[PDB]
Amino acid sequence: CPVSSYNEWDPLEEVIVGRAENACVPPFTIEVKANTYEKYWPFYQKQGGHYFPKDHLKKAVAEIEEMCNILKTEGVTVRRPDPIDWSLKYKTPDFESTGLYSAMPRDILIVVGNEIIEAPMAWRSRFFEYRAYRSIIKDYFHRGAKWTTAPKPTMADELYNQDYPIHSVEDRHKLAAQGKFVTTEFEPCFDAADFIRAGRDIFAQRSQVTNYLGIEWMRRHLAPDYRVHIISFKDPNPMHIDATFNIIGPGIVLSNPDRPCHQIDLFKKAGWTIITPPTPIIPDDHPLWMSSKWLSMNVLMLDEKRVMVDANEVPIQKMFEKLGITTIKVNIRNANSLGGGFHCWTCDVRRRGTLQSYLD
Amino acid sequence: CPVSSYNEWDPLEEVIVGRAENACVPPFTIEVKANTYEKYWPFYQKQGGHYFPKDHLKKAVAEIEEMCNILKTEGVTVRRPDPIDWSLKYKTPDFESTGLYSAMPRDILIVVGNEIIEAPMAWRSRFFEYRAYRSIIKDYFHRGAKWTTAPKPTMADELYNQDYPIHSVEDRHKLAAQGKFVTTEFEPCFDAADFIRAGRDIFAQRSQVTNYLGIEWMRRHLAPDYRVHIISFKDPNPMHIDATFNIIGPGIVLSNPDRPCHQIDLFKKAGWTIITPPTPIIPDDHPLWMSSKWLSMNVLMLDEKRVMVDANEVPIQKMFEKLGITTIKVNIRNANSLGGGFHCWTCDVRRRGTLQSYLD
Repeated sequence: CPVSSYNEWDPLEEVIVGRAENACVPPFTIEVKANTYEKYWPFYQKQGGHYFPKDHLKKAVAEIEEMCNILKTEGVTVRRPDPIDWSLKYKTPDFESTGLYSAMPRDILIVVGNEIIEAPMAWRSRFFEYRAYRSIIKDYFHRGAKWTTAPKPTMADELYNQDYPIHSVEDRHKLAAQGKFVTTEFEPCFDAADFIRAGRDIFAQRSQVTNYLGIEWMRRHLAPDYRVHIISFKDPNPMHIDATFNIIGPGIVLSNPDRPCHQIDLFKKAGWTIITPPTPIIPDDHPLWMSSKWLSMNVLMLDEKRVMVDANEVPIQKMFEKLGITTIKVNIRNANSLGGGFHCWTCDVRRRGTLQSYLD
Repeated sequence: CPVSSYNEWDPLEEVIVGRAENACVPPFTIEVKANTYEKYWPFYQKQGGHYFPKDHLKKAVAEIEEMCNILKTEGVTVRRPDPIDWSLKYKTPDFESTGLYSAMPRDILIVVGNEIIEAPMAWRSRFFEYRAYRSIIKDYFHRGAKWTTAPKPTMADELYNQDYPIHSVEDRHKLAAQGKFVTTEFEPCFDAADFIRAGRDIFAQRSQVTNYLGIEWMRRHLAPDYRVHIISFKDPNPMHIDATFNIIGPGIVLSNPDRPCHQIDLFKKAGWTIITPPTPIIPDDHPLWMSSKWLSMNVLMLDEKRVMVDANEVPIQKMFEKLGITTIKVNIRNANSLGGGFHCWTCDVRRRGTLQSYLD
């Protein structure tokens, strides 16, 4: 029973940590454009199909190796995906593309109980990303874990709004207000990182890569043991929920001040403690090709009282400390450029604990 | 400027490939015993001074001829040592002995920049092994290359620990732990294969045939342009570093799972990718008179994306392929018996590239 995790905070025992090796800039297609900050469009336009800066990747490798050493020191068993060249171009009957990377296990794998679930993904450059984790998953399967792969999409043109106003306009907010994004409801699609666990209740957000059909698939597949709730936030470019609403303990959540939850009162009524972290201090000149500065709150809980947090983000370190939570500081400044913090770079496989309800 | 090579992976242009002709079983002296697996001691005891099985040598000749054809096909210029009868007994004022062979250019020649260096060797049966390569070296010299011969040892009794517990005991590990082997620090000695190149940094291991004095000689001779680092591994019978820690690209290394490096964190901190190859599939009944089954990882890089690998070792072929490295499969099963794989059987003379640092 190697696999067993019901939430984001029980005592961590086993985890999968991604790899920065051979990461490739994804081709600049509509869904990629819908996520890139204008600032990087020229980079994507010129670099697509090529590896991310090798000098930069090398620093990310060292940072993640250190993070793994600390995890082992903290008593956690660490697994790593297989090294793969992400530059290989593949062709399905629906499209052609080069790959991205396997840096973010959280984007593709979610563990609910004793079941490991492979998300379908929504990006053409991430269609074959599961290939890096199969050696690990088959081992868990042989050892008794349940293994599920959500329906892999065709990712044909119909899945995308080829005429999305990506070009800056921000009324994406209105569309967002309507639940209207770059991905249509043509077929189910989702990144696992758009789901966050709190025992019997899982919270999901409809985002640029996770559609209602995808959420309904998760809901139908997990019922009746788990309830999947849809929540929304003031956010014109969502992709993943863990740098917006990160649950760090039973009834305790970190809520991004810039992305307030429309259903916050549901949690206040449940007697939950909503904490708004201080702002990130990461330099504006440091390249964050895939996300926002909010990776600072993308922490990983080793247990209720131990949090792995970024070495450079002192203000948020202080916050945890005043709360009596021990801070394990690790520097992943360069790994951040690939699009993730601690929660994104990992996938908790086994946390010591039981299935409970925290919403009463 | 025929000679010019700074690492193990730049685009290969010229190479020297050894010969299996007239190879002789070396006399069974202490340094030979310290390298032979118990299984072969009777062979060495009865065959010493005689040619290796002629029927076996003939298959090795054919395999290496084919390997040379493929090298030419791959655009590489191939040079071969002069044919010599290795059975001739010679006598220095310090000892008497018959020779071995000139099958392994990597054991005696190392190219650093535009300089070709002849290692001193540490085996009495390899004292005059340089004679097979002089026609080639003089030609390069006439053409402008630098030529260096490290101090040839007397190889008197004082160079050897005549009371080394070779007879199986494995605490050779403790001695090994102390940097204590069959060769003393009486005078400098080394095989060039105990050094592996990565531009401005060269890594060396103190082994059964390479002593600290020998390493210090290389360090002093190459400074200040090159830095020679000493690294060690969990290995009770080292002789050569290329079937233990084979560097295959800038910041990429193949590390033998059975012989972990004590200084691995130095490389993880440099952001290097450490790959552990799958186990060899070579039959236990096939005679490997001079080494271990690990010849499988003793690959030769034609360039960063092309590797010459053994035809029979499918698992490691697959590994390179998932990494996007094209595999050039050649069968050298019988040549393996002489003690080497592709890296050992060759000496890269010219690789298209410049002197760089890869350790930052």
